[PDB]
Amino acid sequence: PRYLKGWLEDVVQLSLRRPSVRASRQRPIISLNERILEFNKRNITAIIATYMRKSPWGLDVERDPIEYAKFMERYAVGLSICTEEKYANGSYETLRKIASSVSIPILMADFIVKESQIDDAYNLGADTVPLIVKILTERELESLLEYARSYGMEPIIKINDENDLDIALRIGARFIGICSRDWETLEINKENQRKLISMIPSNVVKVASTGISERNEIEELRKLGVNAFSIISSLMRNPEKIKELIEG
Repeated sequence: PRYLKGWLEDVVQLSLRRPSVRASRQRPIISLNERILEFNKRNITAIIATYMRKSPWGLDVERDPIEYAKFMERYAVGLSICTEEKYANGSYETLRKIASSVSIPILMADFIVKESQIDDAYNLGADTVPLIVKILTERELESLLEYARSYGMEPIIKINDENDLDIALRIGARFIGICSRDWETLEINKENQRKLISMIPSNVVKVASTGISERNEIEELRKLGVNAFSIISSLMRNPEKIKELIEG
């Protein structure tokens, strides 16, 4: 991985040591980026709902992952499930159980740093993984993009700045996540996020990560060409906020 300090240093070292699983995939791959494009055509607001016990940008919530998942299956364009252990208290088993219970696309939200983690995602029933430009060398990044693709997965490439973006385009990303949050300094910059978005080809499927609380925020970003929205904390706390976000 890249030259890292902070908690990112430690979580990348943790991820390197993640034991791989032996499990058989049940479901077929349900493409997340494709369902986004389907939601755009149908003119339904495409919201990616996240399940995450713990974060550094909010408070821990303990809730039933199955009741959450089944509720979101009615509204969300896809489901992100944090599987990172130390800082999110997430789990491979929770992923497997949610995947087995719902028929919407599933993102395995983790720090993907090695091939076997993509093996894990696949074997547990996830449809895609994120790849984080900040964290991986351009070489690692290209390699894991191809490796995921060999399974029929299209990873979402997560960018934060002009350099991340350029590199994402350079490796040929078709599915980009634009984060407003700097992860080391934790600071949200929406002006930066909008600039990044304006600089991405119209045919890349673009996901804006949540400085997103309002419908008219969604709408402004829809106008700017954003395809889907990732909204983590507020849906973990108040799952019903999602319907008010898809509808008036």
